[PDB]
Amino acid sequence: EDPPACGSIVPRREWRALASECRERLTRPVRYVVVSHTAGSHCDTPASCAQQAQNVQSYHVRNLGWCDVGYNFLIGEDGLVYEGRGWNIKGAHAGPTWNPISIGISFMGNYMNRVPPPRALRAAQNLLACGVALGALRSNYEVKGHRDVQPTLSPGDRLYEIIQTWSHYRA
Amino acid sequence: EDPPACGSIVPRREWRALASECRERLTRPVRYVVVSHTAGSHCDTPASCAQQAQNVQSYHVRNLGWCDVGYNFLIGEDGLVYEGRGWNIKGAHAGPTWNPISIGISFMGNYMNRVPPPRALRAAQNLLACGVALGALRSNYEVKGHRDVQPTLSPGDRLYEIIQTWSHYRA
Amino acid sequence: EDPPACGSIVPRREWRALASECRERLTRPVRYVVVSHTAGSHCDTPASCAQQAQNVQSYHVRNLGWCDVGYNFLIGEDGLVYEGRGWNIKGAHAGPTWNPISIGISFMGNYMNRVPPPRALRAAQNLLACGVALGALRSNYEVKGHRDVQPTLSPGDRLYEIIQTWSHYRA
Amino acid sequence: EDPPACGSIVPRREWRALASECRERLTRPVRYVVVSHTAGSHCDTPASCAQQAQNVQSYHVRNLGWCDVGYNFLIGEDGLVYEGRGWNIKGAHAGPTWNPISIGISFMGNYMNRVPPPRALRAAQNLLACGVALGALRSNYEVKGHRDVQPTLSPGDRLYEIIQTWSHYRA
Ligand SMILES: CC(=O)N[C@@H]1[C@@H](O)[C@H](O[C@@H]2O[C@H](CO)[C@@H](O[C@@H]3O[C@H](CO)[C@@H](O)[C@H](O)[C@H]3NC(C)=O)[C@H](O)[C@H]2NC(C)=O)[C@@H](CO)O[C@H]1O
Repeated sequence: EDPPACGSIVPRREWRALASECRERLTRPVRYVVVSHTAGSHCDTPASCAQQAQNVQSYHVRNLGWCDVGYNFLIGEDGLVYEGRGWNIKGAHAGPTWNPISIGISFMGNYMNRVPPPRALRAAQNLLACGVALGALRSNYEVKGHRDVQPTLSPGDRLYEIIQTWSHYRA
Repeated sequence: EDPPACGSIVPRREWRALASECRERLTRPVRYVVVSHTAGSHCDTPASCAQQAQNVQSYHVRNLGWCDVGYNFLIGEDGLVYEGRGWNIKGAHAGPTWNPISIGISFMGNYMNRVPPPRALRAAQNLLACGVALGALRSNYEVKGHRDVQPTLSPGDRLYEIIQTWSHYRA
Repeated sequence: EDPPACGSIVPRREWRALASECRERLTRPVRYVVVSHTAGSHCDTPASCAQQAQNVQSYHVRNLGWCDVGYNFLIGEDGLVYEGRGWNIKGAHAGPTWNPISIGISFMGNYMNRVPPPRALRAAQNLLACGVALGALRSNYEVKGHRDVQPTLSPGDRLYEIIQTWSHYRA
Repeated sequence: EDPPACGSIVPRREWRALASECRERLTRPVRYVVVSHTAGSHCDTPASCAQQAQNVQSYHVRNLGWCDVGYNFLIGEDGLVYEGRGWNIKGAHAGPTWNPISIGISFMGNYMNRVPPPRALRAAQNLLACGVALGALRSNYEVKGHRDVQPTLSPGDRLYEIIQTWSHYRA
């Protein structure tokens, strides 16, 4: 297996995820990381956030027909990172141009009129940091916002502002 | 001189901790980690676990007259690591012959008849990987139960038999 | 993909190896590889080398009471590789710290004053490429000399000199 | 349980040992003694031997990151006995199974080709009677050679040849 490490990720089974059915693999090492917000309900507790990860994947699978939840990872306001498709399966979160080359991470909540908690922001930079040590993320990765790659109000005005402060951020 | 990738930790200020007055330092890199429990109330949300961290620091400072919360780090059932004395300052968890040469991390609860949740064990484990990365812990660090070094039930029968299965455990 | 394409290993039965009794397992992909030497005599032909794998095993099972020969794999100077405990079973070749997290491979002979023949060094390097192909070793695994983790002269001055050269050597 | 001032053992401070960090205890009376050699360069003076004792500890502590030199006592060709981990701390000389139930004395030098001088042999035997008088060793203790418990050339051929004759040896 993988003795409980990296960025404290809540595994798929722990948030009661329907089994993935995706097979498109992503080209390690990855250059881009796109940050989006789900624009759904936000939660703060491990209990409420697992239920939300479940709810997001369910909308992507039962309704949109996708092979699994779109994002490679979801960040809850509880400060935990939720495993979506992982570092190896091409996501689906920023269109055909970016899905095969960037890793998508999504903040659960609407951040148009709100900001995620520091802990959520920590879990997120931390998550990327742990990407690098695995080979999934190339040490000198670039971070784009959803707006920057596709006409979307995502990840929200207030969260978008913060994303720009980040070091690895490109234009 | 390696200061990158590693874990997220709720910092002192975020859990509204009274300032530390401790000043004696540990010698890097530390060889031992001693795991304990607080035999106190458990908490399963970021807000409830901050209150709890606070109640532990409180009792150690206001009642036992220590310079700060006794432990170097505490773990919450919410899956987050709470900062205590940190990697560099000598804790006050395991007696006078062990405090000078070890990091003491304590799970917040009474583990005698319950096990902490996977997210807790996961956080505790990343934390240790981090200490190694930062160079605060020897690469071949050794994990010990509180009871292995002091006469006590800490960290509780259940959590005790769990940590015995840890890669770094050495009776 | 690229169908396996590795493995010219003389199996247990081919060298007559007493049945193994060991049951404890390694978890793949393994990260470390420890190179040792038998310090005993060498062999330079198939029945000759097959004779030693049997002696070496006899010494570990009969004289020390172990469940099987210590190494995961032995390297004869006939240029063949001999199945030891293999890729999945915990060896006994480099102490309680490294045995559970490494594959021990030992050159049959004593390389303090001499080197193993090119054939032998190829058999060894090729064996490792194989381990990676099978997912039994981390693509970025590390090669340590026995003396780098245990107090011994193993694997002999000259051979130690050679492995320090290997791509995956990390002292 | 009488005196005496048995054994003229050179204390750690006198050969300038680095502070030990070991804390695991041996339970007295210890039933076994394991004889090894350091397989290295030898010394025939109180001056060079104190130096060799230093080197050996340096290897175990700086290269191998151990809590102290591995043996409980070291015997020099100068006819003296250097304190290692002493009678009460569990050594790191012959593996997980024998370390907790034995005392490991080691002769400084390589004895595959030479026998150690009578005064080294005298130091060793007296060391052992001493352990019995203090009650650290059972009066009926058994002497095993290093190669009899772990795969190794240690204690070297000629010396292995000698300890096999000893009153307290046991197959
Ligand atoms: C994975 C997923 O389904 N995510 C959904 C979120 O993307 C969605 O946020 C809203 O997405 C829509 C686009 O699908 C954004 O709308 C577009 O905005 C542009 C201008 O920026 C406009 O020109 C488009 O016409 C408009 N299209 C639509 C349908 O509105 C919208 O601005 C995003 N709003 C926010 C707050 O992110 C949320 C909305 O609840 O649902 C997710 O499932």
